[PDB]
Order: sequence, then C-alpha cells, then structure tokens
Amino acid sequence: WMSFSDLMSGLLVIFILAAVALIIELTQKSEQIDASIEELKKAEEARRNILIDIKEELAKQNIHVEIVENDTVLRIPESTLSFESGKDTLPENTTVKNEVRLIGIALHKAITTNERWKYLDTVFVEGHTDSNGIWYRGKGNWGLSTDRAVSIWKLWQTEINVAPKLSVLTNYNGQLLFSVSGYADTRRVDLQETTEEQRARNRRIDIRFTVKKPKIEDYEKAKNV
Amino acid sequence: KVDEENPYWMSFSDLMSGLLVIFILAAVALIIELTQKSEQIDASIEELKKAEEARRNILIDIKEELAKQNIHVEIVENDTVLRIPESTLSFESGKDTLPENTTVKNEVRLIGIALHKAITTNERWKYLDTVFVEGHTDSNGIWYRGKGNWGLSTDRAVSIWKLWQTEINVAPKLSVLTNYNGQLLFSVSGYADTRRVDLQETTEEQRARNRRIDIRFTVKKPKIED
Amino acid sequence: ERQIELSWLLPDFSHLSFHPQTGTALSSLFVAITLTVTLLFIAYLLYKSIDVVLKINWLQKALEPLERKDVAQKKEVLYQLAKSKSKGKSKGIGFLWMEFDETLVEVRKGDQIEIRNTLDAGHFFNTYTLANSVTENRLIAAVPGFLTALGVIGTFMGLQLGLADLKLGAGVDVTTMQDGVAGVVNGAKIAFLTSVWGVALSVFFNFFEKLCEQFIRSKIRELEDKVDFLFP
Amino acid sequence: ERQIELSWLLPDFSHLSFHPQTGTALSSLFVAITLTVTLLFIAYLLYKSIDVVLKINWLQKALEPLERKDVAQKKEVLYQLAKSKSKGKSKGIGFLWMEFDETLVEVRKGDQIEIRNTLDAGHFFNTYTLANSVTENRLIAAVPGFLTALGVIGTFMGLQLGLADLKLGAGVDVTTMQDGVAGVVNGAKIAFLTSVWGVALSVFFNFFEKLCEQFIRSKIRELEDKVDFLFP
Amino acid sequence: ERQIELSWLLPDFSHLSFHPQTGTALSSLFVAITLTVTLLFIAYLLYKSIDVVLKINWLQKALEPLERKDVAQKKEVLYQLAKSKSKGKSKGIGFLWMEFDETLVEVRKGDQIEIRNTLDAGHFFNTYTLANSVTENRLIAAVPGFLTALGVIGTFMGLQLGLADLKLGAGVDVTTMQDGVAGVVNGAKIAFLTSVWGVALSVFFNFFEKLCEQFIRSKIRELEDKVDFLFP
Amino acid sequence: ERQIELSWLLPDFSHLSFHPQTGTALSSLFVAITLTVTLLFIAYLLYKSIDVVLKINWLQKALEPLERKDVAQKKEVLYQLAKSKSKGKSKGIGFLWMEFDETLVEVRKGDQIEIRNTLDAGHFFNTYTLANSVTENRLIAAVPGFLTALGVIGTFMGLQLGLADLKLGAGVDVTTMQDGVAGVVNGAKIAFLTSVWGVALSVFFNFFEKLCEQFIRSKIRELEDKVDFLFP
Amino acid sequence: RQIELSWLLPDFSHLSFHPQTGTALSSLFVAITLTVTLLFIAYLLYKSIDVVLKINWLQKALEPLERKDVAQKKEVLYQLAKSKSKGKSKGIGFLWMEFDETLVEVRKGDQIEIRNTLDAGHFFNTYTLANSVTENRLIAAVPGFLTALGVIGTFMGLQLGLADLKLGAGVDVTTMQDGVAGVVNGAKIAFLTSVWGVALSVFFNFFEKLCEQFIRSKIRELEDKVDFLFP
Ligand code: NA
Ligand code: NA
Repeated sequence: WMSFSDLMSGLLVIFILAAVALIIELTQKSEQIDASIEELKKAEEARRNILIDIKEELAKQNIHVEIVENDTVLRIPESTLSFESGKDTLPENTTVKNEVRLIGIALHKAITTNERWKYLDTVFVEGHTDSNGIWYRGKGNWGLSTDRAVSIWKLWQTEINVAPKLSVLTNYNGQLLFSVSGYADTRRVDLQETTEEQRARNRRIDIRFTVKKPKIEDYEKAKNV
Repeated sequence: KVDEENPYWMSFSDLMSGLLVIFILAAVALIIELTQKSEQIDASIEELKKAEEARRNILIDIKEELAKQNIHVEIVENDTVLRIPESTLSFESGKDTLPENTTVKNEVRLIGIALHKAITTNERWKYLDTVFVEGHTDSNGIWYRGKGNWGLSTDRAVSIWKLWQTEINVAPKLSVLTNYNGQLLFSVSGYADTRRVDLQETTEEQRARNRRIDIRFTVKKPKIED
Repeated sequence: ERQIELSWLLPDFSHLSFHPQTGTALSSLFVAITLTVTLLFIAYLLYKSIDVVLKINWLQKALEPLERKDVAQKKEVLYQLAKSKSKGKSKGIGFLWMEFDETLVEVRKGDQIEIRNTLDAGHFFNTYTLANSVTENRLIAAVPGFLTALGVIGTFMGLQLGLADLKLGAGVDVTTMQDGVAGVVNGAKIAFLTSVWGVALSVFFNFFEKLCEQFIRSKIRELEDKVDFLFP
Repeated sequence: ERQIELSWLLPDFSHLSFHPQTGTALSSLFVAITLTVTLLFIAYLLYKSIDVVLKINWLQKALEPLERKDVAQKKEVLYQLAKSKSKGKSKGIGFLWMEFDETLVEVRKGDQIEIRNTLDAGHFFNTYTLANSVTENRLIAAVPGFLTALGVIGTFMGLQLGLADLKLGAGVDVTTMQDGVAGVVNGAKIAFLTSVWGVALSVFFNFFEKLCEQFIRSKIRELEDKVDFLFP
Repeated sequence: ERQIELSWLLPDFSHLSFHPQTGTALSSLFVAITLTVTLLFIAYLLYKSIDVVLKINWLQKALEPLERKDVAQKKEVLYQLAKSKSKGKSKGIGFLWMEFDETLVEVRKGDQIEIRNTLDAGHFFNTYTLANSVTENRLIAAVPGFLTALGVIGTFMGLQLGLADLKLGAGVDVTTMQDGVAGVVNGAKIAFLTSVWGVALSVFFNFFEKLCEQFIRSKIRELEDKVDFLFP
Repeated sequence: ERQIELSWLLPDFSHLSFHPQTGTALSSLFVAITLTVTLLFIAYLLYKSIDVVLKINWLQKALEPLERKDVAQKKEVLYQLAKSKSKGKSKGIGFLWMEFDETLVEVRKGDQIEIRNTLDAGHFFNTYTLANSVTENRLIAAVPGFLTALGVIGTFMGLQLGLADLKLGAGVDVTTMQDGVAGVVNGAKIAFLTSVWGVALSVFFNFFEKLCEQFIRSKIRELEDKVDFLFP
Repeated sequence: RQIELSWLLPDFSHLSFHPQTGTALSSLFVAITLTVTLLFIAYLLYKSIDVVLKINWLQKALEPLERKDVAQKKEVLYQLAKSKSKGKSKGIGFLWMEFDETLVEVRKGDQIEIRNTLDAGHFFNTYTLANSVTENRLIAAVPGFLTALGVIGTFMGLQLGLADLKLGAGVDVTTMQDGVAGVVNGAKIAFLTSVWGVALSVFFNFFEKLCEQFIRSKIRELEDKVDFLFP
C-alpha cells in the first residue's frame, strides 16, 4: 500500500494538471462567449453613443436637445427650433438657420464617428404638432408636421458642407439611412396641453434612431463552436 | 512479534481517490457554466424563431385574407415586408389622394382590416418590435410644392394611415396598438426614391414597381440576458 | 436529500468475457475474477479447516459420556474406536490416541484403578499437531494481498482509461472536452467499482481466515481441557 | 475564513436503517457498523484481557504476606490453596503454581529450610502461560486493519455512488448536470465521513489494544520478580 | 455506454533496447525487464523445487511396494541401493536416509521382532532437510516486492521525463502549455503501464511461489505418512 | 525556475485551541497533536534509553580497570560496590550484578585462584533484564502508525468539513455552485498539510526508534563482552 | 516526445539545507536518500565482513590440512582457537569450544580416526554465525525507509503544487497558468523523489539479500568441509 498510495498520488497530480488545463480552456471559452454576447448589444450601444454625441457636441455650442424615449430619440424642442406659427418654414431671423445647420453637422458627425451607421437601420426625421387644429391648405396638422420634417431634412442636405453627405449615408444593409415622418398631434408628449408652455412641448422635431437586430446566425455564432 | 503492518497507508489511496473526484467537480463546474451559456443562447434562438414564425403567419394571413377579396398583396424581403403594388393600390400621378370611385378606398379599408386582424389574432403583436407603413416613389423628380418625392412619399403613407384611422372600425385602432413593450407598434414614414426595388428605371412598369406602399414588420429582440 | 441507488455497486455478470469492450464489462470482469479468487480460497481454507474440526470433533463425541469414575475401564473401549479410524493414517487424530495411550501410568494405590500422565497434554494436542496445515499456511495468509492487488490493477487500469479519454490542447470545443470529462468519470467508475469489491473481499477473507483460526484454537483448547480433566 | 463545526462529523443515528436510500442514511449506517465492529472487538479484547488480569491478581494476592524467610512455612499451604481454585483449570493460574511447586528443589542452608528453583520463574509465568489469548491473537492484531479498510470501503462506495449519478454527454441540460454535482458531493461526503470514523476508530483500538498489552506485561513482570524474590 | 480500448495493455517489444528514446520505449523496456526478472526467478524456483520433488519421489518409489510387515528384509536391502545414489552429495536424500536408518532400535518381543523409532521423526524428514532453500528462502519471498518496485520505478521515470520536456511558466503562451499538458496526460497512460504489469507479475509470482511451497509440503507430509506407517 | 516557500508547510501555532472554528485552525491543531505525540514518544524513548546507558556505564566504569589476574582479588569490592549502588532494590543493575555472583564457581588451575561462571552474561545482562520496555515494545513500534493515522484524520476531517454545508442542486444558481466547488478545491492544501506532517513524523520516528534499539543492543553486547572476558 | 534518462540525475553542486526552488528541494531529498543508502550499505558491509572473517579463518588457517590428520590437529587447533579469543568467552571460538568438548573418543583398529556423536550442523549454522545481519531490525527496515523517503517527497511535492493553485471566480488565466507551473514544479519533486527513493530501496534490498546468500555460501562451504573431514 505504501507504493500503491505513491502511485495514486502520481495519478492525482496528472489529473490535477488535466483539470486545471481543462478549466483554463473552458474559462477562455467563457470570455469568448461572454464577449460574443456583448457584441449582440453593440447596436443599442452605438445608438446611445450617437445621441450622447449629438447632445454633448451641441451643448458645447449652447444648443439644447434632449435624449428621450429610452435613449432612442433626439428631441429638438421648440425652444431650440421654432417654426413660424401654422407654417413649415423657419423664420428669417438669421439665427435659426445657423441653429439648424449645427444640428445637422452634429447629426452627421455622431453617425459617422466609429462608423456607427453600420448598426443603424433607419433614422427618422419626425414632425410633431400640438392639438390646435389648423387648415393648412386642407392638409391640417397632418400635412403641417410632415412638411416641417421635410423642411428640416432639406436644409440638412443643401446647407451643411459635410463630406459624406447625409443623403448619401447608408445603413447596416447598404440602403439609404434616412426617412421622413409626420404624426400631427397623435404622438403628443403632453396630454393635458392646457397652457402655451404645454402646447409648445408637442411642437417638436424628433430624430428617431432604429438599429439593426441580430439574426439567427448571430446567436448561433455567439456559441463560439 | 513486535512490528505490525502500518494499516493506514491504504487510507492515502482512499484520500487520493477522494481528492481526484474533487478536482473532477472543479472541471465539471465550468462545464455547467458553459452549458448554461449555451442554453441561454438557445433560449434566445427559440424565442426569436417563435417571433419570426409569428411574423410570417401575420403576412400569410394578410395575403390570404385579401386574396379571397380579389386584393393582391405581395410578401417580399424574406417573409418580412407586405408590399402593396401600384396594380393594387394606385395613387393619382403626382398626388397623395386616391381616386373617388368608392372602390379603391374600400380596398384600402380591407387591407387595414386584414392587417389589424392578423396582428391582433393570437396576440402576435407581442412578438413584434415595430410595423412600418412605408411610402415609396419612383426616381422621377417632381416639385410637389417644393417638397419633392420626400413630401409625396410621406404624404401617401399618411393618407393610408389616416384612412385606417377613421374609415375602419376595429376595436383597438391600429394607431393604439403597442409592441412587446408599451411603445406604439406602428411607424409611418416616406422614403422618396431612396429605397427602390427597381434600379434600372428603364420602362414604365419597372418604374411602377417603385411606387408602392410597404408594410415592414420587425420582431422583438430576444433579450439574450436570461 | 437526493435518493441513492446501491445497485450501482452491483456488477453485471450476464455479459462476462475476457474481451470487454465497455467500462462496465471490464469492471464486472475484475469483480468476477476477485470474487472467483475469493471463493476458491475460501473453499481451500474451509476444506482444510473442516478437516481439522471433524478430526477434533470425533474425540469430543468419544469423550462425551465419560466421567471421573469410569475412566478405569474406558482405557481399551476407546482403544478400538481409535484403532478403527486410524487405518494407515499417519499423524491424524487416530494415531495421536495411539501415541497418547503409551504415556499413561497407573497410581500406586493398588485398589481401584486411576490413570495419570507423565507429560502435559499440550505436547499431544495443539495447533502444531492438529491444525499445522492452516495456522502457518503462508499461501492463505497472502490471499488478502492477492485480492487487494487485483483491485489495485483494476483501479490503475480504470483511471488510465479515463486518462486516455481526455481531450486537451488549444482549439478544442466544449462538447469534445465535455466528452473527455465524461470519459474520466467513466474510468473513475471502473476504478472505484473494482476497488470497493477488491477491498471488501480482501477484508472479508482476512477476517474470515482469522476467525477460523480462533475457532480451531477454541476447539483445540476443548480437547486440552477435557483430556487433561479425565487424565491428570 | 469559512466557519467549521466539529459536530458536523457526528452522524445522525436516529433514522438508522439497513436499506439506506440517501447519502446520510448510508454514511450513518456505515459509521454505525464501524462503531459496532469496534465495540464488539473491544468487548472481545476486554473479555480475554480481564481473564488474564484476574489470574495474575489472585496469585499476587497470595504472595504479599510472604517474605524470604517465611517461604518454607507457607510453601505447602499454597499448594492446597492452589488446589482450592483449580477445580479442573487445565492451564489456569492455580495449575501454573502446580508445576512450579515440584521444580522447587530443596537444599539445606545449615539449619533453616530454604527453597531454590533449578529453573527461572519466567519459564512458567510469562505471556504464553498467562496471556497467550491476547498477546499473539492474530484476529485482535488485525482489528485496526479491519476498521481502516471499512473506512476505505466507504470511500469507494461513496465515490462510486456519487459518480454514477453524474450524467454528462451531449444533450444533458444544466438542471441534470447541477443535480449530478450534488450527488457527487453527497458521495464525497460519504467517502470522507466514513474515513474519519474508520481511521479514528482504528487508531483508537490500535492504541487501546497495545495499552492493554503493556499493562498486562507489566503485571507479568511484577509476577516474575516477586516469585524470583521469594524462590531464588 | 462508452467503448473502451485495451490493446495498449500489451507493449511492443520489437524495438527493445537499453537506451530508450521515448516514453513508450521506456515503458516497454521496464515491462520486459519485469517479465525477465519474473521468468528468471520462476525458473530458479521451479527448477530448484523439482530437485526437491525428485529426491522425495526417488525414495517413495523405493518404499511403494511394501506392506506393513515386509520391512525386516527391506531394512537392509534398501540400504545398499541408497549408497549407489548417495555418493557425491552433501546432505542429499541418500545421506538423509543414512542418518535415520541407523537410529532405528530393534525391539525383541519374542516372536514379534520389529523396528521402532525412539523419538519423533519431525526433525529427520521435514521441510528443513529436504526443502532447505525454498520454503524459508527470503530472497524468493522478496521477488514480488522487486517486481512491484521495478514497475513503480518505470512509472515514475516515465512521469518524470514527461514533465522535464515541459517549457512552462506564467509568461509562457497558453496554447503552448495546453499542448504540453496534453502530452503529459497522454504519456501518463503509457507510464502507468509498467506499474500494471509490475503489480500483476508480483501477484502471479507471489501466488506461484506459495503454491509450490504448499505443494512441496504436501509430499513431505505425504512422505512422512510412509515413514510412520512402515517405520513405527 | 520558480521559487518554493517551505515556511508555508509550518502552520502557525499562535492561537492553538481544542475548538477549531476554521479549517486552518483544524489543520494547525492536528499538526500540533502529531508533533506533540511524536515528542512524547521520542522523550519516553530517550528517557528509557539514557537510563539503560547510564546504569550500564556504572558497571563499565567498575569493570574497566579489571584484568584477568585482577578479578580474583577484586570480586568482593564489586559486590560491595553493587550493594553501595543497590540499597535493597530488586530492579537496578546493582541487583543484577549481585545475582550474577552466585552463578560464579571457582575452578582449580594449578595453584592459582581464577573464577569462572556456570551461566552466561546474557542471562543477567540482556535486553529483557536491562532494557525491557525499549526493544520488544509493540506500543512503541505502533507509533509510526499512530502518526500516519493522526495526520490523515486531520485531512479527512478538513475535507469533510469543507463539504458538509454546501447548498447544491437544481434549485441552486450556477455561480453559487462554482463558489462552493472552488472553496473545496482551494481548501484542499489546508487539509492536506496534516498528512504531510503525519507521514514525515511517522517516517522519522520509525527510523529513530530502530536506531535506539541498535544503540541499546550494541551496549548490551559490549557489556557482556567485558563480563565474559573477565569471567569466562 | 524524445526523452533523456540523464534528466533523472539531479544537480548536487549547489546543495543546501534551505532550498528556495523545487529543483533544490528534490536534489536535497535525493542527496539525503543517497546518503542514507551509502551509510546503510557500509553498516551492512561492516557487519557482514565480520561474519565472513569468522568463516574465513577456519578456511585460511586450515590450508595445511589433509585426510591423514584426524587427531594430531585436534589438540593444536585448541590453542589456536584461543589465540584470537584472548579471553573472550564468545565468538567463533566459543562455537568451536562446545564442539571440541563434546567429542567422544572412539577405538577402531590401530589408527585413531575420530567420530562424532552429533552433527556440526546445529552448532555452526546461521542463528549463531550471522545473527547481527540476518535478524537485524534496522537493516530489514532500510528498504521501507528508502521508499518512505520518496513518499515524503511525493506528499511535499503535492502539497507544494496545491499551495499556489487558486481556482474559482476572480481568477484569470495567467494566475491559473502560474498554478499549472506550480503543480508541475511540485510534481517534479514528487516523481524524482519516488524514482530515487524506490530505486535505491530496490538496490539495497537486492544487495542486502545477495550478501545473505553469500553468507550462507560460506557457511555451507565451511560445513561441507567439516562433513567429510569429520564424519
Ligand atoms: Na471513507
Ligand atoms: Na516522491
């Protein structure tokens, strides 16, 4: 038994080496899988980094925008960007025109930084109005909110000198990135909407960012086999 | 007789066997960690596979419900997009209004009724992230009071959206429907000619393939964090 | 608490062969060999143990209905009972009474017949004479070592079968490493199944062998007590 | 850093059963068997050891009033006193005094009766004639090995049972793997707990047995020197 | 149930040399050495036990055709033919008869002229005088320890040389050390093969030499049967 | 070539107690017991060896100046010296020397006076009479087994206590399971330390006891070398 | 994987009693194990040459002997038995003294050939020639000690290997890889100490029993000489 116990001790050492070597490989395979799980959340990470980039970059220029709706929408309040009442054109006060160029430049720089458009599906320029019914050539607030989003999107095309144009940027799938939306007063942020300071919170331009979603193969590859 | 055999040497082989099993559990514990990671990913694949089957069942029943009513719609983009061609839903040239023959607008109603019924059947909006009502035009540059195809394509999607808001009576309106979260299910937007299905633009029917209404369905993210 | 099943300790003897292809076939082969070795050596130990016991037991029946007063005329009545059973047998129980009789001396009282000895009965009835075949049997004393080392061979073979199943090195998938660990578990089950039977059978024989020794010694002292009581 | 309680080593004997179904039930039964084996062998040891001590104690009790010059006036009464307890007793202490008596040769030291022995008293009062049942008892000397091997049997039994429920292989889920680990730990609990008691009871009997022999040999030497003192 | 492979139990002995370059070659050499040592000691034990058996058989064939009474005429005619073989030996079976044939005394019971021994023949014909170099030979008793130890040396040498190949450290590349550990585990199975063979041959020799001993004493006692039945 | 820390092998005895609350304290207590048991048996062995040597050297010093022609006229001085060292005791070497004298008888060689002996110096100066509990002590010979047992009990207790309260099973999270399993593996070196000390002290004591036996026996032979030289 | 058996030989140059490395510790064990073997080989040889010297004298002092010297050597052997045994009442002479003093004087014919009454076998055999090497409890324990020394090296090697092995949560690969190196370092101690501990145990055990059979070879050769010389 003296030699048997010595022999069994030798077996224990060999199995200890195998167990720790097995654990070393299994451990590394875990961070491989863990890293792959973090890669599946990178599109939402890229979206959040775009919005923080726009807000921070414009904040250094005294331009207030808001990140809203679960860090998905860049809200441009009427205090920042105000259209003429009942009109889709910004006023000729030679400042809002300057004001809106810097938002387009900020929007461009945040999307093209780190090529985060590879995680974007569509960016929507959304026009929103208050409940005040107007006529507006018969189109109502539905045509007003749509025309304001087109008005903003046209200015971001022909009055900012960004080398990769906003109208040229593609998305994760290779199609063009931007879309234009109008929702009239059907997506109001303020429901009571009594005072003029509450109606004004509904008159806004919303930049909605939609990201690409992982496919089946993205999850199958994350198993790291 | 003085010297007895030392009987406790055998206990060390006993000890070594037990120590062997302890180190087996050290490696087995990692096996379970890796196995749990694989089941967590497998849970997301099956959850996403269920959401994608809910997507295509929505599209098959919209097409089949509309097919019985002589309304032809297309399922394109790998069981993801409901395409309403110009042969089905034709807008007046350069305008977002629809013809006043009382028959075209009835089809638009029936598409919305079929669309609502497929989403609300079997609670399938719980698998959806967003349903996109998509306005698309051809590459022909137009004025449209200075808005161009961006104004026209968005207006056409809105006019369909407004028709579904007032002229169909579904108990939860399409504009009230929510996704797997509490967020609104539907998005309405125009794309001008930026996302054409036909690129060479040569003939009229090739250009006519671009003037369309797309209804794009996106499914929920399976939330790998289990 | 979880339930356990002790039938996992039982080998499967239905498919025994000397060409095992699975771990359970190999462990049941080792247990069968160890059991067969155990059974054969128990039979051999019992064959020579019962020989001694029956050899002693005949005297006990021959001395049962004897008292202090009747030994005078039982000297030769017991002589033919010993003679009939001592046909050619050299140094068994029959010849020991033949050797014992000549060493009996009569007491000088003259009247009444009383019998004594010129030497103690230890020199006539002891382990060296009645059971020297089992007490010093060195093959018997080595049997627990045989069974122990048979289990040790099964232990080493099983564990190094588990060593062979291990799939190590860089670039090995989890399923393959999982299968290697299952092979290690499979080999360890062979090792522990053969060990538990090897040790248990070794202890059983070791205790049974030394129990037989004490039982025979208890029977020899019974002769020593009874013979010397009747023959001071 | 982790706190330990030594009471965790005591098994629960409240639910002892000869068909254990859980790990603790089997480990408790296994320790109960090991305790029972230890207690039975201590009873076997003490049964024979006390038999030796009483034989020595009485003859010591029959010699302390005796001094060198009072041996002659007390030599014969001891022979009758030895007959007093020796009804039979073929190899008892009373009989051991018998054979010693006839070997005490008589010499005349001028005018006072003095008794000498031609041999040494150790030839009649030693372990062979007083404690042959405990000193060279191979069964008793093997008890520490039995108890240690019991604990070893519990290890291979416990480890085999734990590993038998550890199911690996493709398709086995986390719940099944997680339950397999619990069974393996339960098997390891059986293994180490039975080794704790197997070895502790072994070394306890090991020490207790050889403490009894040293105590008995001390009294045998106290017997040899006193008899040598009285009978030069 | 996993399949197992056992063909690796048999080493390849074709490329045997005393300068092994690999662990497989080193394992094969030690198994061959242990086999050769086992065969050398089996032949030594087997040849030198047949020598003992032949001496016993020679005299048995000289006493087989003798009844109880035809011993007076054979008392001396057997003596002359003993000398024809006894010449040259030191303490052979011939001289062993010489020292015993002379010490028979001739008893005269009138017309009952017979032959009788004066003491027990246990120190004249026994395992000491015939089996002087097998039963008490402690070199032969040490062979199974040698065989196990050579297997142990071969295994630890195989394990040690497997480890010395390892370029290892915390600063060494992980993939390098995964391959190094894999080679160590693979070589450990081959290294432990010598211990399996060493223990197996140790058990086989242990069993064999105690079997020959029990066979030798079977005839020595069988020889004493003829001596105590024809030479009272 | 990485560094090893042997100081970790020596546990801290600053807070020893008989109620260990951690595995480290349990390990330290068992190492302390194994060391304490080792020292007590070494101290007893040294004490019972020094006294033999010291009391042998008293007779060596007395016998050192003697010569063959000196013994005749010097005998009575030693008996006076023996009675100066022995005041009436029946145990010391002085009592052994005086009991030796009666065995010395006087021979006649021409006209000179030269004394002989009837018995041998080994009858009065041997291990039994001089170093009784130093040589044939089974308890001392079992101490290496005790040390081995005590060390491995500490390891089994450490391992069992590390597993005793582990919450495992399908209702337990994987992270909790890995913490419990890792704690057991990380604590193995703590429990194993007592086995290292138990084996090391077992081997040291076994070697130490057998050296003292040879040293005492060498002094016995030297004592009876000079006694037989001066008293043939 | 190519092996070299020279890797089994340790480096004894920088030996010390405070080993800082696994190689130094294993070298120390092999040095102690080798040292124990050499002293016990000398202790075995020293107590074996004395047995041979006793036997040698009866062979190297009886060279002028022939068959025709049955009696006139008997007396002259007596004072040469006392020549070395200058007052010793023991030793090889004491065996001769009892054998010489128990020889009956026989009378056959004119010549005076002497005959024995008992064989010299029981007087000049093992239990009194070589009792210091055949029943020596220390020598018998040497192979077990040598093997047990290797087992100590194994246990210390295993314990040193576990000393730096850390597993579980919060342990990265580099720390675990350092644990592999420590286990390997301890394993090299364990395996090397067992190689030498058991090999020297074998060498001593076989050497010890080669000396014994050589002792019987001289005892028998002495006995065979006496048998025909002294019937
Ligand atoms: Na156990
Ligand atoms: Na070692």
